[PDB]
Amino acid sequence: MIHFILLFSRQGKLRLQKWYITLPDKERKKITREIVQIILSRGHRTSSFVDWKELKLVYKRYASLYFCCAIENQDNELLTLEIVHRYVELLDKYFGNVCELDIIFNFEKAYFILDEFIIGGEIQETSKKIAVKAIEDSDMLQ
Amino acid sequence: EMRILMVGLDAAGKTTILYKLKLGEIVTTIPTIGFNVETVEYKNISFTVWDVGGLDKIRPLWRHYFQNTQGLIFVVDSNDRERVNEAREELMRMLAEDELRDAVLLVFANKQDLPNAMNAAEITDKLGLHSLRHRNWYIQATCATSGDGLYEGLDWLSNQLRNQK
Amino acid sequence: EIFELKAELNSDKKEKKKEAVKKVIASMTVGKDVSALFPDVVNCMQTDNLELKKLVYLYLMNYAKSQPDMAIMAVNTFVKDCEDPNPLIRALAVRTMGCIRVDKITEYLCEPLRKCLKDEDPYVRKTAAVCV
Amino acid sequence: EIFELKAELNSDKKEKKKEAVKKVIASMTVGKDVSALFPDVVNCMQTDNLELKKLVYLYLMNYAKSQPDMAIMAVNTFVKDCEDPNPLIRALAVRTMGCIRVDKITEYLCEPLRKCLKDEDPYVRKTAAVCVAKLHDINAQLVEDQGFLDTLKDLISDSNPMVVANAVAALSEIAESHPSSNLLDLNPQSINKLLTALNECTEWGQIFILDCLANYMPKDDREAQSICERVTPRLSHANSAVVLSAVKVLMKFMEMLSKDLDYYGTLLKKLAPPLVTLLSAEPELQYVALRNINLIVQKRPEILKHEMKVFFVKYNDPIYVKLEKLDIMIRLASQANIAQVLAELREYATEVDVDFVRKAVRAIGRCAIKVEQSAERCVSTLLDLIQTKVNYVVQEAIVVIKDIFRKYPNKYESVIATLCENLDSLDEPEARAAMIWIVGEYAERIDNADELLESFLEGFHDKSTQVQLQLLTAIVKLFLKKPTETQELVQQVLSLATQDSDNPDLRDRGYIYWRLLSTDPVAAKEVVLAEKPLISEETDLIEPTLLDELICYIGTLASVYHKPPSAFVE
Amino acid sequence: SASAVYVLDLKGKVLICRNYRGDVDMSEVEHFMPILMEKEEEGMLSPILAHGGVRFMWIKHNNLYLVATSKKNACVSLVFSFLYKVVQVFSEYFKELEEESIRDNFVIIYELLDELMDFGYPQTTDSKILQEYITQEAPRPPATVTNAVSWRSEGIKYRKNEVFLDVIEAVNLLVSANGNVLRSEIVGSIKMRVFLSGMPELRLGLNDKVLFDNTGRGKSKSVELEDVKFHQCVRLSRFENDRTISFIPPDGEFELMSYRLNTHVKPLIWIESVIEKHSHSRIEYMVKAKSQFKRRSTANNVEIHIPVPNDADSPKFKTTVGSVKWVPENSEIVWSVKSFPGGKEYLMRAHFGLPSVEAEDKEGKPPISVKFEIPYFTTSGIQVRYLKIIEKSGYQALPWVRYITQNGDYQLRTQ
Amino acid sequence: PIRLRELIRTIRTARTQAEEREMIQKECAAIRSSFREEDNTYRCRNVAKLLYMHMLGYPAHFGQLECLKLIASQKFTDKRIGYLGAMLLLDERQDVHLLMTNCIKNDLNHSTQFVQGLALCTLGCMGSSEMCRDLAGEVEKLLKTSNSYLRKKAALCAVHVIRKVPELMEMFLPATKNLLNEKNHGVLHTSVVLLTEMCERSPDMLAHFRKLVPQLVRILKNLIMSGYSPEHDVSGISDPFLQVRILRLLRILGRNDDDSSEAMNDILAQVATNTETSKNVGNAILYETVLTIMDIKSESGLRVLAINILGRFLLNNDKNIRYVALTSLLKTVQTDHNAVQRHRSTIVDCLKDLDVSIKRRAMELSFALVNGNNIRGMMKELLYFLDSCEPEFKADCASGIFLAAEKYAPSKRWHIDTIMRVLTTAGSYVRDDAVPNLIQLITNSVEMHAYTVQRLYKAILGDYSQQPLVQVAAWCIGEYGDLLVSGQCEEEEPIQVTEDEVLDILESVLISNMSTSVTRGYALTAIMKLSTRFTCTVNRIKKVVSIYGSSIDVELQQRAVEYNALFKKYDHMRSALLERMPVME
Ligand SMILES: Nc1nc2c(ncn2[C@@H]2O[C@H](COP(=O)(O)OP(=O)(O)OP(=O)(O)O)[C@@H](O)[C@H]2O)c(=O)[nH]1
Ligand SMILES: [Mg+2]
Repeated sequence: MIHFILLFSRQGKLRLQKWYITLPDKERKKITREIVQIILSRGHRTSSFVDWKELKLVYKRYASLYFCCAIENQDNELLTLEIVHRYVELLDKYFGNVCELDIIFNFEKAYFILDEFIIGGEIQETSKKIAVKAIEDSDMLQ
Repeated sequence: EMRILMVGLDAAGKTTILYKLKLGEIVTTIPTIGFNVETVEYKNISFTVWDVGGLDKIRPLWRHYFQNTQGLIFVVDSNDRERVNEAREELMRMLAEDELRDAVLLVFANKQDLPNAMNAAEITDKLGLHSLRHRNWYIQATCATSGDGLYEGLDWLSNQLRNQK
Repeated sequence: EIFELKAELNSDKKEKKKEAVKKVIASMTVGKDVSALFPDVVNCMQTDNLELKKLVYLYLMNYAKSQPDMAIMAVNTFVKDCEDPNPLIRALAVRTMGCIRVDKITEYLCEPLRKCLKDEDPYVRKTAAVCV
Repeated sequence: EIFELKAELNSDKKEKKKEAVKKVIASMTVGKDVSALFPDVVNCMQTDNLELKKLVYLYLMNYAKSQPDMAIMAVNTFVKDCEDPNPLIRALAVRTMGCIRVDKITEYLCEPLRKCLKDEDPYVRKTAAVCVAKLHDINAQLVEDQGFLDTLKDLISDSNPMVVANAVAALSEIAESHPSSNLLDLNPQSINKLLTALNECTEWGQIFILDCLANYMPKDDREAQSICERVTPRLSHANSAVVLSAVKVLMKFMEMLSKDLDYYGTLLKKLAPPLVTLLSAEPELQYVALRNINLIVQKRPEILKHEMKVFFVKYNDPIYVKLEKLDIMIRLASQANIAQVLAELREYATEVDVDFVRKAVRAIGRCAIKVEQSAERCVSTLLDLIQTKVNYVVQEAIVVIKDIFRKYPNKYESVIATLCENLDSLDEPEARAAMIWIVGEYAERIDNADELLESFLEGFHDKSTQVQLQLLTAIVKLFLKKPTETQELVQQVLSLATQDSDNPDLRDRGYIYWRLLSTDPVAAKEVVLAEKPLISEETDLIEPTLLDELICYIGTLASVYHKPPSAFVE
Repeated sequence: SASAVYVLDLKGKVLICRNYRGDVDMSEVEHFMPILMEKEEEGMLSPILAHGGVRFMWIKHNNLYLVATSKKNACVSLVFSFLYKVVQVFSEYFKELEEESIRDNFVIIYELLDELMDFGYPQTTDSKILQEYITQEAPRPPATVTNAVSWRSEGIKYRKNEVFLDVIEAVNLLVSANGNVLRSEIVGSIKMRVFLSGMPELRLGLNDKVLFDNTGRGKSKSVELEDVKFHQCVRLSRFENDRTISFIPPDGEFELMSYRLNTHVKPLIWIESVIEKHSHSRIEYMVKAKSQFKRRSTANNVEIHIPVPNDADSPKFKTTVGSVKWVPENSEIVWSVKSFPGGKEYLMRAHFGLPSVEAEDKEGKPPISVKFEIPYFTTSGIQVRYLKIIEKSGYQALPWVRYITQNGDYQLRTQ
Repeated sequence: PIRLRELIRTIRTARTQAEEREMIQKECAAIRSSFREEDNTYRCRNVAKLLYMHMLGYPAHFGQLECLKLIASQKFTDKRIGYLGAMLLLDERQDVHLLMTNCIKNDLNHSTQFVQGLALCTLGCMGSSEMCRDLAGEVEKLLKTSNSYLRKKAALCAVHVIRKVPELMEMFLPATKNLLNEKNHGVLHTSVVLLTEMCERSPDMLAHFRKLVPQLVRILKNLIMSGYSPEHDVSGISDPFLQVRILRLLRILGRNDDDSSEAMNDILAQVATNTETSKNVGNAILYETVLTIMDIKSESGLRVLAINILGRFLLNNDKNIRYVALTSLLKTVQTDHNAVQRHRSTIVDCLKDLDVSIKRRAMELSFALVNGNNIRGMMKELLYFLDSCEPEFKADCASGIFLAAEKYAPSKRWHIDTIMRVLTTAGSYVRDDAVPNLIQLITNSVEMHAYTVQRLYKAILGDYSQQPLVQVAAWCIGEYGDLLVSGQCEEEEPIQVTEDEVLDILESVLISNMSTSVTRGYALTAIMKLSTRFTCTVNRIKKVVSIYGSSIDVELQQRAVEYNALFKKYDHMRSALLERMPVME
């Protein structure tokens, strides 16, 4: 079970937060600032795995913008990386050569790709075509 | 993602099987004087196809795609035993370059519907493809109006492109 | 310097080759010798962009005489682009074919001109009339 | 890329090598590794340009350690440039030679430094005086071998007191670096020469020549008064740093004055308005100023015992000033200023800074401890702050009212009738156990003391050691106060403590309480109900042997930290 | 006693760096901003940070951290006052002090940092004398650099000879929420603009209480100078002797004396207000503003700030005299009265809204601070008596003065 | 009323946060005065700018009324941004989120599957358990339909309402029956996640769901033998997401069954061979395969191949796969304890890795690797590793050495030797909870306290800043000083136990502020203990108690008073109650 989804820049600026566990905003800032401090203070041959507070945390560096999640520590761990890679391909297919400013200016569309890809922490569409087709159909409703 | 050519002698059906690969049609095609280019999204890999015709005046015009060239497909004409020797000498002129070495060979045994054609093995003997050092080559029996053998060449080409799962 | 521009040109992204050919026609605008970049912008011509191909036709017009031997790599693309649903790109290719003054090229340029004479839209017909 | 810059450097045009070395120091500005371009900018150093050679000296300073072997190619150029008509380039080369810390270089750097000591212009003399301390930082015994100490004493014996003041700064540094072998204390005649040097040298020099006075102690009443009469006008200076060192030497020298003479009270009354005025400085100096005020009001509390209105915090003040003004108000809380201080602290729990409010409640508690007169007004104010029912405010006020009850348990028996309802869902174990002590200690005017502990005995086995042990003591005290009601309660807390708990001191006190209850429970009326003495509180006055050492350090890092200097230096 | 003077950006990389002794390594500046965030988020934000045995003395500019590092027991107020003097000199040089001044005017600033300090020792930190041999547009250093009088170089000449005196009042005030004065002190500061010729000497005449007690004229109107802190240029031994302000003036703009006294006169502008803090609805500021001073002076451009709730909405202001701009960026109002005469009362009635849902945290209650400015008026009644120009040439300069009443931190606490 | 992206550019043109908060509060007051006019046109971009403020973390609590109003709107984009604001600004503890019930309920009955998609989306992401009890009758109704866009959302919304109300899962048992042949793999993925959740919750559901094992065996065989799909496909596998979920449902089912575990035998034997260890995805497939093998009661011949797989996973230079192999052998500790023990040199070799996680997992794997035979040689390198650790590893290692020594100690002498070596080399890094455990085991020892407390006194003479060390040592001195100071009532020939520095070391702990005051509680307890254990030097500790009667701590003042009354008044009761404390378990 994915407890949260975090997207933070290299400088530490929060670009996307998501909470699949309802913890309050002071706890949100505490946990978010802690995770931002942890991942930015770790090297480049460290497996992209952190055991942080009963969570086998799954992050990944794709660019200066860093991505972060944490699956429940009883599941497979590499599939969370495949989830993040699939969502990268979702942003690339709906946005088109997805820039940082595409994530900056059009963040709500990335939130909606996340909504039509994962609710509750789990994958709701495994097709890389049906999900982007459905969000382009919902955009076609406008 | 990777680029590719479709060269060979003229009237060998290479643009016919090209527009068979792009749309699934056999459209009316002139003997090609300039070039053609399309893109085929196949096995999630955009096969960017660069046809260069086989007219005599445009055979010396082959080096101006050979800058930044990754692959190769040489479409043979099986039914012409008279012109397959000059197509062989043309292939040996193209393959005698210090710049064309990443370009793997992919032989298309074409026009395989008439009884006068060679199989997918006699063409290799007439070419001597076993004597190809640094050439991942593969012959494949292709036909235009049926489209058979084209996707097998695309499959082997895609196996040459990716080195992943 | 021009190898960087040819490397931008020999890529596969539309926005890279687009800025590449805009830098080409900007060098041609002040009159820089961009004649050496002929046979590679020949390859970056058959595009679905209509704004891009006008720049390419401008280059081919300004360098038809400059490369009389390398210009044979466009006739198939002209007879393809004279077979398009858009009459703007058809009449554009027709008025490109007429201004290219190379006698090695204009032998194969009779029949698609004859077809565009017999087109339905008066735009490409009055273009092909001047191209005659 | 750097070969192009070295080719610009290896040319012969001034404008090419000038842009080359500007690109070098611009790469050094952002910190690019331009250490590889050392031995070729060494060649492009001896120029007639004066703007260019400062950049080169900057490079040599920033890369002296970087090329310890290639740096030998500059000594001839330094001894040439110390022989110039321009004193700016001479003193520039001298202050370059001092900051270059390479022991392979500084052997040949003694005699041109000695010559620039004996120069005519005071600019290069006061530069070379500091360069003597620079070399003594590099090699002390080479300076001792060359005898630069006597020349440093001869620039004390110089005119134009800037050279003298840099000599005093260098001597303070070198004698600090000494083991005090041949200590350089002065006769009072040279000290009066420094007093004549005081009204003339720079405001920075007026600090360092007051720093030599931290190493000298006068021997007479008239000598000390005679030098302090001209130390005294330094307190009316705009810079707080001259004023702070003058305060330091006056605190050092007021232990020589006769208190029965009227000059000592003259020193006392003329010192306090400068100390009040230094609070109007810019606030990073005010932090060290408040730490030094704390150092002074512990040494002499009679100085600021009438100035309370100025130590009130303001809204623009940062945390490191607002927390220290509270401590000064603690150190100056007296009998007559009780109302302003308590109403001021009452308006300090109304803030959003949590630690400031906690420190304010602790300040009200230390006020109730320090004076016995306004302990009751502290109790009333703290109960009205409990009436706010802010969680950390209550979590501090319970402990503070507890510590009021520990010192003064006497007439506070109707106060606990309100404290029974004090948001019993309190969470912090330092104040949960504090409330347990308040209940069990005062378990004769609290009638429902048994049933409230039923909440405290439910989740018993995982709270703390402190909270469980305070429960274990307070229930025994309650049961000794009432044997009828809590008969089951003391037995069940002994069963929870002795048998199932493995908390070792909790186990030991449980078996002790059980063996006491089984051996003679009536004897607990004398054993655990023994008359507690007056609790000797934690008086935070610094030791006067250490405080007099910290009189000798005012304005230092030890003055801030309220530590001995060797406790933190390395 | 700092070994390396540093200036960082707001992120923590080196804008400019200048080592002196090698006691602090150059790589240890990289720990500063992590230690800054580490101590800052726990309330341990101090001007002195530490990394093992290396200290970090710092003051803060708008975009710049003047980091001053030391390892041994540095003289601390030495370091901080030199940081302030570096700020003042660079503000004299670069009137805006930003990263564009550091990363582009880097030719002169390294020379400035080399000249102002050697081995961690400030030697010559005056701006005007440093102008005369450190330029960005070099000869020998002036003798005024080496002189005992190191604030006024000889050779200065003007056509006219004018001495401008600026007596600037600053009323410090902290009135509690009950309506009584907790502290009414006045920090006065005289700033002078002197345009004279050569090496003059100036003796300032003031209506001091202590000096008139030394004279015997202590029954008329005078000022009770509780404390004065002078410039370096004032000969302080003579002032200790007989209250004599004897100084060779510096050239141009300079602050002569910064005096401080306590004043039991009523405050200038009294602010009474009631706040009807209703739950989740609105707020009301029935604020009145009366002036207790005389009916002849008029307070220019006052800005009476009342701190407001942070999430207020639909602002309303039923005013009588003066405009309001609601400033929610600072979460306040600015009740601006341009011409505010003495002896008059101007009412203002504010009305806001308030969201129906509460916030997670509290907001705090900042006091009321106003921004009055009164010309031709001194609340202390301090008056300059004379100013004798002394010159070997001998002439008539023009000692001009104006009286200005401003505020310092004019605070009045809120409910 | 500026645009959202206009506020984005406004905040990105801010450098300083002291100015960026000013730029926040400007447009925030603009939004606030806009919400006083009840405007329903710009409310989309006003709430969007407010959510952009919440995303960077600015006060946006007030703009939840207008989020509910956007959900209570009628246009599609307004409802879209309203449900976005409901998922971002509202949670369980918001206290105002209970008004979404009627609006999501009418939007679960909305005609469009996308508006019902949003009503399922917000309820699945943050639907409270009170909202689960109010909406789960309509969640199953959108599972009683068959719209493949809606069934995938309704299945994971059912997972959510089980997650918040686990006593409401009985009404989805009749709703989940025999939808397990749906061709849409997204719906099939959410259904397999739902079955994995239902099998995780109740054993009563296992018997209904271990019957449909061969159905999903056929599904997984169809997905493994699927050579290629255009969608669902990363690295040549047709939907490996659903493959891992089916293997996980195979992992939790048959874990104590034999019939279903052999019903899944051959597909596991296939996917152990029809995976590919080249990219990340096939290594994930094969690791979930080996987890499914090691968690069911499989054939041990499968486990031979699976331990061959994990021995390959140790060999892979990818730190991903090294983490996976350490987690692998950390999972199969008790299952196949023998064949993991021959990976021991590799497990110890992974301790010298340059990652915190790999050192942590190899440390815990060496901890779980301890048996009754490897206790001698492994603990030497483990304590060498603790000596070569980092201060974050020292608590976990100091606990794990103690936990693996309390189980498999070959000699109680050497047990306490390893414990004392850890207490020296860790000091103030071990947890205080292990201190009564050490106390309990050394009082479970009965024959060696001379060798214990003499070595205790030999170590603690040098140090007292190691706080749990003296937490042990004060109770050790107070209980076994009679074995420490032995036969020394008066002055004899000099033995190193001296009964005057034995008290002075505790007194020096007392005077020193390096004392957590339960140091002082233990120490005064030891002082009162050693008045009967020692008759050698008495009436000097009574001086310490009498001068200690005015100390500043509360309990220590109580302790000094309650001691001093016994030491001055009831000396006949002191030796009566100073028996050793009895041994518990
Ligand atoms: N019977 C038969 N004829 C074929 C087949 N494929 C190609 N041809 C003939 O070969 C001719 C080749 O057409 P193109 O594709 O235009 O020739 P090309 O190989 O591209 O040669 P250029 O256009 O000059 O480059 C076609 O017109 C057909 O008549 C085939 O499969 N069967
Ligand atoms: Mg063709």
